Amino acid sequence: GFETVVPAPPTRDDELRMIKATEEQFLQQPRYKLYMNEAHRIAKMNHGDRHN
Amino acid sequence: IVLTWGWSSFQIGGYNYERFDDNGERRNTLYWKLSPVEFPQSKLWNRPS
Amino acid sequence: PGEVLPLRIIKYPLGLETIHNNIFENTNNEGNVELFRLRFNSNSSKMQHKLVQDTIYLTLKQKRYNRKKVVAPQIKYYKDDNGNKTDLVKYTGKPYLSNDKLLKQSIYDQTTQYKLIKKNKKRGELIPVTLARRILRTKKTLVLPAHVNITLITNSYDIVHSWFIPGLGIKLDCVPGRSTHHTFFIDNVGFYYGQCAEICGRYHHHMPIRVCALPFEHFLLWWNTFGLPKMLNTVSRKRFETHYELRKYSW
Amino acid sequence: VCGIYVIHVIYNYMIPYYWVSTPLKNDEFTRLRMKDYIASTVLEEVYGISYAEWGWLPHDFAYNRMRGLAGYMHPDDPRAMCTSTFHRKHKYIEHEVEKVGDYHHMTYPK
Amino acid sequence: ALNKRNWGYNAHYKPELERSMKKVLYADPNYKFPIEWPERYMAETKTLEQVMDEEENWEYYK
Amino acid sequence: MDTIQKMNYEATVNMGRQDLITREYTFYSDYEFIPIQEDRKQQMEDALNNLHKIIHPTVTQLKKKANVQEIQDRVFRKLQGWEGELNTCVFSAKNVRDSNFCADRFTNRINTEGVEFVKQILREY
Amino acid sequence: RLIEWQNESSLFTVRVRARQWYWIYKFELKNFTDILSTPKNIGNNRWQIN
Amino acid sequence: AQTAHQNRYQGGLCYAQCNELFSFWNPSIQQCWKGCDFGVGRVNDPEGRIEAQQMCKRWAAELYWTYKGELDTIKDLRVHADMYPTTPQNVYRACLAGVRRQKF
Amino acid sequence: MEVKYRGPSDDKLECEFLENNLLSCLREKSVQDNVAKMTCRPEFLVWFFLECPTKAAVYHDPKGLRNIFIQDKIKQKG
Amino acid sequence: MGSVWFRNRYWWYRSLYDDYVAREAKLAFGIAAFIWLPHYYWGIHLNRAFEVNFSHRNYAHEWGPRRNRLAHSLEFEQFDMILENWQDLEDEYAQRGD
Amino acid sequence: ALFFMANTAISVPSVLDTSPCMKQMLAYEDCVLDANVPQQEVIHPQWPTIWPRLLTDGKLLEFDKVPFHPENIYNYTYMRPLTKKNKQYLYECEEERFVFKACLRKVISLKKTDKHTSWDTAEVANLQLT
Amino acid sequence: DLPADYGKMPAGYNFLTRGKDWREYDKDFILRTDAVWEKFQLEHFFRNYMKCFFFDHGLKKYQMFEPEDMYTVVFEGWALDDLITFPGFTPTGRTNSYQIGLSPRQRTVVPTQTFYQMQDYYMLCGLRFERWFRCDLVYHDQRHTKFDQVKNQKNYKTYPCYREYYEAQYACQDDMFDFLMELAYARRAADNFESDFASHELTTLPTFYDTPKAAERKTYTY
Amino acid sequence: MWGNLWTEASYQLNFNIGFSSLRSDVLIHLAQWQYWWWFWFALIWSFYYFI
Ligand SMILES: CCCCCCCCCCCCCCCCCC(=O)OC[C@H](COP(=O)([O-])OCC(O)COP(=O)([O-])OC[C@@H](COC(=O)CCCCCCCCCCCCCCCCC)OC(=O)CCCCCCCCCCCCCCCCC)OC(=O)CCCCCCCCCCCCCCCCC
Ligand SMILES: CCCCCCCCCCCCCCCCCC(=O)OC[C@H](COP(=O)([O-])OCC[N+](C)(C)C)OC(=O)CCCCCCCCCCCCCCCCC
Ligand SMILES: CCCCCCCCCCCCCCCCCC(=O)OC[C@H](COP(=O)([O-])OCC[N+](C)(C)C)OC(=O)CCCCCCCCCCCCCCCCC
Ligand SMILES: CCCCCCCCCCCCCCCCCC(=O)OC[C@H](COP(=O)([O-])OCC[N+](C)(C)C)OC(=O)CCCCCCCCCCCCCCCCC
Ligand SMILES: CCCCCCCCCCCCCCCCCC(=O)OC[C@H](COP(=O)([O-])OCC[N+](C)(C)C)OC(=O)CCCCCCCCCCCCCCCCC
Ligand SMILES: CCCCCCCCCCCCCCCCCC(=O)OC[C@H](COP(=O)([O-])OCC[N+](C)(C)C)OC(=O)CCCCCCCCCCCCCCCCC
Ligand SMILES: COC1=C(OC)C(=O)C(C/C=C(\C)CC/C=C(\C)CC/C=C(\C)CC/C=C(/C)CC/C=C(/C)CC/C=C(\C)CC/C=C(\C)CCC=C(C)C)=C(C)C1=O
Ligand SMILES: CCCCCCCCCCCCCCCCCC(=O)OC[C@H](COP(=O)(O)OCCN)OC(=O)CCCCCCCCCCCCCCCCC
Ligand SMILES: CCCCCCCCCCCCCCCCCC(=O)OC[C@H](COP(=O)(O)OCCN)OC(=O)CCCCCCCCCCCCCCCCC
Ligand SMILES: CCCCCCCCCCCCCCCCCC(=O)OC[C@H](COP(=O)(O)OCCN)OC(=O)CCCCCCCCCCCCCCCCC
Ligand SMILES: Nc1ncnc2c1ncn2[C@@H]1O[C@H](COP(=O)(O)OP(=O)(O)OP(=O)(O)O)[C@@H](O)[C@H]1O
Ligand code: CUA
Repeated sequence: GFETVVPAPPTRDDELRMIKATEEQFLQQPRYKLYMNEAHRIAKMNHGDRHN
Repeated sequence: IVLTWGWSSFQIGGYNYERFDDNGERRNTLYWKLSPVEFPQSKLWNRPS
Repeated sequence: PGEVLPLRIIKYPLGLETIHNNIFENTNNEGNVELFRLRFNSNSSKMQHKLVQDTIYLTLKQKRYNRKKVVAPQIKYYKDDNGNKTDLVKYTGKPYLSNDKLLKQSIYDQTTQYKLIKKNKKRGELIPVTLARRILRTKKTLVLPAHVNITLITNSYDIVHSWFIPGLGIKLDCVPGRSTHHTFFIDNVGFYYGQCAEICGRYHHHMPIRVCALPFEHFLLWWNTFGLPKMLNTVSRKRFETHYELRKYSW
Repeated sequence: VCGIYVIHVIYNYMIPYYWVSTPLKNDEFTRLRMKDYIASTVLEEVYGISYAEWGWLPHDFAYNRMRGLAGYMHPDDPRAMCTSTFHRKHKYIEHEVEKVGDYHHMTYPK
Repeated sequence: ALNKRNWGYNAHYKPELERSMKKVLYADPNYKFPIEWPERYMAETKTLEQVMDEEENWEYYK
Repeated sequence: MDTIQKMNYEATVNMGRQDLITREYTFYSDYEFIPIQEDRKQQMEDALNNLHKIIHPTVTQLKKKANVQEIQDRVFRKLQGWEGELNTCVFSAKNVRDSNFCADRFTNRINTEGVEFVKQILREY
Repeated sequence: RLIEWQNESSLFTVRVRARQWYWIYKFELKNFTDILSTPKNIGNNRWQIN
Repeated sequence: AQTAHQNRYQGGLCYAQCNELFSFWNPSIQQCWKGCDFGVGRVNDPEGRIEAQQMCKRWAAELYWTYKGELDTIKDLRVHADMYPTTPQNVYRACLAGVRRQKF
Repeated sequence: MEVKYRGPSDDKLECEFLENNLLSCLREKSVQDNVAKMTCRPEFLVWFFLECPTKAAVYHDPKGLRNIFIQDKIKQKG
Repeated sequence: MGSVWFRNRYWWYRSLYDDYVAREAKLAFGIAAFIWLPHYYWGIHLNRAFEVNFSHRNYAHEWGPRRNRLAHSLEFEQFDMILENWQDLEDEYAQRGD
Repeated sequence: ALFFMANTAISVPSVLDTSPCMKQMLAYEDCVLDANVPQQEVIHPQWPTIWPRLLTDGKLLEFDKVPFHPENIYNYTYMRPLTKKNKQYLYECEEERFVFKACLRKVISLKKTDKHTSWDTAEVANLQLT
Repeated sequence: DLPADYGKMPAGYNFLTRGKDWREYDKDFILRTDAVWEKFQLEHFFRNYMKCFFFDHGLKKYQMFEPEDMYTVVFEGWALDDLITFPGFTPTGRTNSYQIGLSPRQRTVVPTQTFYQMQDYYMLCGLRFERWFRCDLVYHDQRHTKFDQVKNQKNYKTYPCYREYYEAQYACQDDMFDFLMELAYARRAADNFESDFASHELTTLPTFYDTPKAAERKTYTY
Repeated sequence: MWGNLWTEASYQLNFNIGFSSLRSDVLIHLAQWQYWWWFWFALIWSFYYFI
C-alpha cells in the first residue's frame, strides 16, 4: 500500500540511544531461554511465550 | 637391523647428499634470491612408502 | 503447438538491473516508464527462427604428438593476397634454435637429423623425465597466469575421464552431464605434464596433458599473440586486424 | 560417534533437500539460501584458520593470508562470514605485516 | 583508540624527501586531490568528450 | 566504409532480417487466424501509452519495488482477463470486420474500465 | 582451505572437456574482458585499474 | 574471513548488534562487522564518522564493480533482514549499519 | 623462478638491427616525432643495451657518437 | 609415568589387556630418548629449507616485476642520455652547417 | 597439529631488497598514482622524452592502414594527450622524478673494473645467506 | 618564505631536463657498495627472463613460438613450426611487468548461495537459465529493435538480460547450455510462459513470506 | 623452456622415490607432513624391538 516517510539518517546521539535500547533488551532477555541472536529473535520469543 | 640403521640411514644419506652433490642443485641459475630452492632429501626411502 | 495467440500482454520485469538505482528500464517515447508491453502475432502459420548461438569460445584441442615425416622449411609469401593465394615466394629458410637462443640457418639436413634421433637416440639409466618425454608430448599447451585463482569447469563428451597433473597434485574427474567447478591456483611459474587417470578405452595410456603457468606479463603476451586473434578468426582474420585488436585492447 | 555425525549430516543435507522442490513465487532465493546455509557452512570445512600456524610457516602464512583474502573477497559468502579472519599476524613471528590494518589497499594485506 | 586502524583507506603517497613539493602540498589544508579516494576505484560514467571538457575547464585551487 | 564497419553493418542487417527468411517457411496443419490490423494495433498501443502516462507519477514517486510490483500484478490481472477475451474473440473471428470490431471493443474497454481501475488503485496507494 | 571453496573468486573461467581421446580447453569471451581489467600492483603495494 | 577478529565473540557489542540486525543466513553480517571495524575509534568524532562512511564507500567499491554517483544516489539507506551483499549499494548500506551500531 | 644465465649475444645481424632501430628512434626524438611516419620501438631500444654492450659504449663515447652522427648525415644526404 | 601414577598397579595391568609388557615398555624409554636426535636435526634443517623457499617465493612474487621495471627504466635512462648527446650534436651541426 | 612440525625457523628473515634505486622508483610510482594520469607511459621517469607527443598531440603510434574505432574511454588511453589537470598533477611530482633519474644516471655511470676483487664472492655481501 | 603559489605549474612549462645538473640530487639517494654488481645482475636477469623471442638471421626479425617442453626445444630445435613475428609486450613499448591481483567481483542477480553446497552447480545452472529465459521471453524480439543489436550502434542500449545470460553461461557447461537452448527454442516456438502453466503454488506450503502484504512484511531500520 | 626461463617443474629420475615435483605448495606441505609423520614413532619402535 502507501509508503511512510523515510526519516533522515540518524545522528550520533540517535545511534547511542539505539545502542542503549539494544543493550537493555539484551539484558532483559531471560537467561534460561535459549534463542539465537537474529532478526527474528524477538518474534521467536513472542511465539514461544504464546505457545507456552 | 631394527632401530639404529632405520632411524639414522635416511638422515646420513641426506647429509652426505648435501655434502657431495649440493642436494641435487641445478646450477647455471641467476639471483638465488629469486630462484626456487632445491630442497634436501625429505622422502624416507628406507621407510615403506 | 497450440498456435501463437494474436496478442500477449507481458509484464516488464522490475529490479533486474540495479545500475544507478533505477527500477524501470523501459521508458516510452513520451517520457513515461512502461510497466506492460503488447506483443502481436502476424502470419500465425509461420515458422519460428531458432535461437542465434551467441557464444564465442577460444578452443584449444590438446592431442598426442604426431610424428613428422619431413621437416618442411619455413616459407613466407608476399602480402596483399587479394586472390586465393600468392604463388610468388618471398622468403624460404631452414631456421634452427641454437644453444645461444638464436634462429640460425641450418647447415645440416633437418629431416636426416630428425630420423637419426628418432631411430638411435642415446639414453641412460638415470635420465630425467624432462629429457625423456616419450609418452608425454602434445600440442597447444594450456597457458595460464600464476599467483591468481581460476575457475575450472570440468566435463566430458562421452565417458568419465580424469584430468591429472601430479606436479601440481590436481586430479579432476570429468563426468558427462556434470559442470563441476574447481578452484585452480598455481603459486609458481612452471611447466607441468600429466596423464589421464581413469580407464577410458583404446588410448587411455596415450592421452597427455601440458599446462604452463607463466607470469602474467608473459601470459598476456601469449594470449594477445596466439589466442585472442583466434577468438575473432571465425569472422575476421588478417595481420592488420590483429594489429588493430591489440592496439585497441592494450593492457 | 558415527551415529551422531550421520544424524547431523542428515539434519543438514537430507531432510532440508525436500523442503523446496518447485519454483517459489515469493522469496525463492531467500528460502533457498536459508536451506543451503546450514549445509554449506558446516564447521568441518570452515574452522581451522584460527590455528593455521600449525601448518603454515611465517612466509607461507603471509602468502596464504593474501591468497585466502583474494579467494574469500566475494561478499556473498556465508562460509567466508563464518571463517576466521585472515587479518592477523603469525603468532610465532611475522615478517611482512608489522601492524594489522595498516595497509595501502583495503583488500590486499600488504 | 588502541585498536583504531586505517584499514588501507586514503593511503596516498607519503613523501620522504625534505624538498618534495608533495610534503608541502599535502600539508596545505586547502589542497584538492585529482579525484576522491573512494571514486579512484570506481568506473567512469562521463563520456570521453565530457571528461576532456571537464579537465580543460578545471582550474587549480591556487 | 572499413572492413570492420562493413562486417558490423552486415551483421546488424542479417540479425534484423530473420523474419524475412522465416516467412517463406509455413506449416499446412495450422489454425490460421486473421491478424489484427495496423490501425487497431496503433490504437491499442496508444491506449497502453495512456495507461502508462496515468501510472507514471505514482510509480516514480514510490521508492519500494514491492508496491510497484503489486500495482503491476493487479493491472496485469485485469489486462490479462481482457486479453483472453480479445484472443478468444479474434481467433474465432471470420473476417477483418470481426477482428476490427473485437479490437475496438478491447481498446474501448481498456480506455474506460482500465483507466478507472488504475485511477482507483493509484489513489488507494 | 586454500585449494577449495574459492570458485566465486577467480580471475577468469576455463572449461576443460575430455573426449576419446583428447582434451579441449575453452575460454569464454568474458575471459578477454576479465584479463583486460586485471589490477596492477605499482608503487609501495598500491593497486590501480586502467 | 575479512574481519578484524578470529571469531565474532572477540568483537564487542557491535557484532551482536549486527547478528540481531541481519538474519543468521544473510551474509551481510560480515559487511556489518567490517563497518564496525571501520567505526572503531571514529564514531565518537564528527570527522571520524565521515571518515568511516568514506571507508565504507571504498570497501564497497573494492568489493564490487561500481559506477560514480550510485552510492550518492542510493534512494534508501535503511537495511532490512533479507538484504544481501549482492550489490555495491547493499554492501555500502550494511557497512553503514555496522558503523552506526559501533559504539566506541 | 629459475632463470638461466646467458651473456649478451653480440650477434652481428641482431646488433645491426638494434642499432638501426636506435638510430631511427634518435632521429625521431631529436625532432620530437615531427615526422610523417613513426618507427620507434622502445622495447628494441632496451634490448639494444641489453644485448650489444660494445655498440652502447661506442655511442656513449663522445668521439664514436660524433662519427656515427656524421656518417648518418652523410648517408641521409646521399 | 603410567602404572606408577596408579595406587592399584595390579588393576592397572589387568583392566587394560590382562597382559604384562611393563619390562619392555619401561626399558624402551632409554632407547627412545636418543633414537630421535638425527631425525629431529635433519627435520630442523628441512624446515629451515622450507622457510627459505617460502621467503624466496614471497620475495619473487612481490619484487620480480619491480626489478624488471627498474631495469627497463635504467635502459630508458641510458637511451635518454644518448638522446641528449645526439640533440647536442644535431644543434652543433645545424649551427655550423658543413 | 600443536607441534607436529616440532620446530619453526623464525630466524630466517624476509630477504631484503638490494636494488639500487628501488626506493626512488617506488616513490615516483606512488606520486604518479596520486596524480592519477590515465596514461601508463608516465610510469617511466623519462616519459616526456621517450614519448614527446604525449604533451602536444598524444599520437604515440602510427595508425596507417589500420582502423581506429574507439568504443569508450579505456580503448586508446595512450592516444589522448595530457590535459591541464594531468600536467599540473605530474608537475607536482617532478622532485621525485629528478631524484629517480639522478639515481639511474649514477648507476649507469658506475662501471665494473679490475680493481674489484670480491666480485666472484659478492653473494655474501649481498646477504643471500640465511 | 614560500611565494604563496608553491606547486603551481609555470605557464608553458616543458617536462625537459636536457641541461639539468644532477650533482645536487646526489644526497637524496643512497647506493649500496655492491651497486655495480646489482646493476649487472638486474641486466642479466631481465635479459634472460623477458626475452621469450629469438632473432633470426634469415628474416632479420625476432620470432617466437608457443610454450614448448624442454625436450621439444632441445631435441627438436631443428624442427619447429608456427613461428610468428614478435609484436612486443605493449604497443607503445611500455612495461607489462606488474604483480596482478583479483579484480572486484560482478554484481549477481541469481546468488550462487542457492545451491552453493553442491559443487556440480547443475541445479544453479538450471535456475539461472530459467531466469534468463524468463527475461528473454520478454526482450528477445525487441533485442534487434531498441537494444545492442540495432544497426545504429551509436544509440545502442545493453540487452536487459545480459547479466542473466552471463551468469547462466558461467554456471552451465557448453553441452548443458546447448541442451537448455534447444529447450528454450522449443518453448519460445510454442510461445509458452511458465506463468500460464504454473499451478503448484496452490500445493506449496504457506510461509511468512506468503503474507498478502509483502511490502508491509519487511521492516526497515538504520 | 620459455626462453632462458626454464619452466619445467619435474626433474625426476628413472628411480625416483619421492614426489615428481616439490615446487607446488600442496606437494611441499604433503612432503613435510609425511617426513614428520615418522618422527613420532620412537617409543613404539623401541618397545617393539624390546618385545
Ligand atoms: C616390526 C618391529 C618394528 C616396529 C614396527 C612398527 C610397529 C608399529 C606398531 C604401532 C602400535 C600402536 C600402539 C602402541 C602402543 C602399544 C601398547 C601395548 O600393546 O602395550 C600395552 C602397554 C601396557 O602398559 P605399559 O606400557 O606396560 O605400562 C608400564 C609403564 O608405561 C611404565 O612406567 P611404570 O610407572 O609402570 O614404571 C616405571 C616407573 C617405576 O619406577 C618407580 O618405582 C617410580 C620411581 C619414581 C621416582 C624416581 C626418583 C626417585 C629418587 C629417590 C632419591 C634418589 C637418591 C637421591 C639423589 C638426589 C640427587 C640426584 O619409573 C619410571 O621409569 C618413571 C619415572 C618418571 C619419569 C619422569 C620423571 C621426571 C623427573 C626426573 C625423576 C627421575 C630422575 C631424577 C632423579 C633424582 C634427581 C635429583 O601400554 C599401554 O597400557 C597402552 C599404551 C598406549 C600409548 C599411550 C599410553 C599413555 C599412558 C602412559 C604410558 C606411556 C608409556 C608406555 C607406552 C607404550 C610403549 C612404551
Ligand atoms: C516415522 C515416524 C515419525 C513421527 C514424527 C513425524 C511428525 C513430525 C515430527 C516433528 C518433530 C519436531 C521436533 C522439534 C524439536 C525441537 C527442539 C528444540 O528446541 O530444538 C531447537 C532447534 C534449534 O532452534 P532454536 O534453538 O533456535 O529454537 C529455540 C528453541 N527453544 C524455544 C526450545 C528455545 O531446532 C531445530 O534445530 C529445528 C528442528 C530440528 C529437527 C531435527 C530432526 C533430526 C532428524 C534425524 C533424521 C531422522 C530420520 C528418520 C527416518 C524415518 C524413516 C521411517
Ligand atoms: C625381526 C626382524 C625385523 C626386520 C625389520 C626390517 C628391517 C629393514 C632394514 C634392514 C637393513 C639391513 C642393513 C642394511 C645396511 C645398508 C648400509 C648401506 O648401504 O648404507 C645405507 C646408508 C645410505 O647412505 P649413503 O650416504 O650411503 O647414501 C645415501 C644415498 N644417496 C647418496 C644416493 C643420496 O648409508 C649408511 O648408513 C652409511 C653407514 C653404514 C654403516 C653400516 C654398514 C653395514 C654394512 C652391511 C653389514 C655388514 C656386512 C656383513 C653382514 C653380515 C650379515 C650376516
Ligand atoms: C551425560 C553427559 C552429557 C554431556 C553433554 C553432551 C552430550 C549430550 C548427548 C549427546 C549429544 C551431543 C551433541 C552435541 C552437538 C549438538 C549440536 C550439533 O550437532 O551441532 C554442533 C556440531 C556441528 O556444528 P556446525 O558445523 O553445524 O555449526 C553450526 C553453526 N554454523 C552453521 C554457524 C557453523 O556438531 C558436530 O560437529 C557433531 C560431530 C559429531 C560428534 C559429536 C560429539 C559430541 C561430543 C561427545 C558426546 C558424547 C556423549 C556420550 C553419551 C553417553 C556416555 C555418557
Ligand atoms: C606425552 C607426555 C604426557 C602428556 C600428559 C598426558 C596426560 C594428561 C592427564 C590426563 C588425566 C586424565 C586421564 C583420564 C583417564 C583416567 C582413567 C583412570 O583409570 O583414572 C582413574 C584412576 C583411578 O585409579 P586408582 O588406582 O586410584 O583406582 C582404580 C582402582 N580401583 C577400581 C580398584 C579403585 O585415577 C587416577 O589415578 C587418575 C590418573 C590420571 C593420569 C593418567 C593415568 C594414565 C597413565 C599416564 C599418566 C600421565 C600423567 C600426567 C601428569 C600431568 C602432565 C601434564
Ligand atoms: C579431551 C581431549 C583432549 C583435548 C583436545 C586436544 C586437541 C589438540 C591436540 C591434539 C593433537 C595432539 C598431538 C600434537 C602433535 C604431537 C604428537 C606427538 O608428539 O605424539 C607422539 C607421542 C608418542 O610418540 P613419541 O614417543 O615419538 O613422542 C615424541 C618423543 N620425543 C620427544 C623423544 C621425540 O604421542 C603420545 O603417545 C603422547 C601424546 C601426544 C603428546 C602430548 C604432549 C603433551 C601435550 C598435552 C596433552 C594433553 C591435551 C592438551 C593438548 C594441548 C593443547 C590444548
Ligand atoms: C626403524 O627400522 C625399520 C625400518 O626402517 C628402515 C623399516 O623400514 C621397517 C619396515 C620393514 C618391513 C615391514 C619389512 C620389509 C621387508 C623386508 C625387510 C624383506 C625384504 C627381503 C628381500 C628384498 C629379499 C627377497 C628374498 C629372496 C629369497 C629373493 C631371492 C634371493 C635369493 C638369493 C635366492 C634366489 C633363488 C631363486 C630365485 C630360486 C632358485 C632355486 C630354486 C628354484 C630351487 C631349485 C630346487 C632344487 C632342489 C635345486 C622396519 C620394520 C624397521 O624396523
Ligand atoms: C538413532 C536415533 C536418532 C534418529 C536416527 C535416524 C536414522 C535414520 C535412518 C534413515 C534410513 C533410510 C533408509 C535407508 C537409506 C539408505 C540409502 C540412502 O540414504 O540413500 C540416499 C537417499 C537420498 O536420495 P537422493 O536421490 O540422493 O537425494 C538426496 C539429494 N541430496 O536417502 C533418502 O532417500 C533419504 C530419505 C529420508 C526419509 C526421511 C523420512 C522421515 C522424515 C522425518 C522428519 C524429521 C522429524 C521426525 C523425526 C523422527 C525420527 C525418528
Ligand atoms: C594437563 C594435560 C591434560 C588436560 C586434560 C585433557 C583435556 C585438555 C583440554 C584443553 C585444555 C587447554 C585449555 C582450553 C583451551 C584453550 C584455548 C581455546 O580453546 O581458547 C579458545 C576458546 C575460547 O575463546 P573465547 O570464547 O573467544 O574466549 C573468551 C573467554 N571470555 O576456548 C574455549 O572454547 C573455551 C572453553 C572454556 C570451557 C570452560 C570449562 C569450565 C572451566 C572454567 C574455567 C576454570 C574455572 C575454575 C576456576 C578458575 C580460576 C581460578
Ligand atoms: C650407523 C649409525 C651409528 C649411530 C648414529 C651416529 C650418528 C650418525 C650421523 C647421524 C646423521 C647426522 C647428519 C644428519 C642430521 C643432522 C643435520 C644437521 O645438523 O643439519 C643442520 C641442523 C641445523 O641447521 P640449520 O640452521 O637448520 O640450517 C643452516 C645450517 N647452517 O643441525 C641441527 O639441528 C643443529 C645440531 C647442533 C648440534 C647437536 C649436538 C647433539 C649432541 C648430543 C649429545 C648426546 C645426546 C643428548 C640428548 C639430550 C636431549 C635428551
Ligand atoms: N536484480 C537484483 N540484482 C542484485 N541483487 C538483487 C536483485 N534482486 C534482488 N537482489 C538481492 O535480493 C535482496 C532482496 O531483493 P528484493 O526484491 O526484496 O529487494 P528490494 O525490495 O528491491 O530492495 P532492497 O535492495 O532494499 O532489498 C536484495 O537486497 C538484493 O540483496
Ligand atoms: Cu581418457 Cu583414460
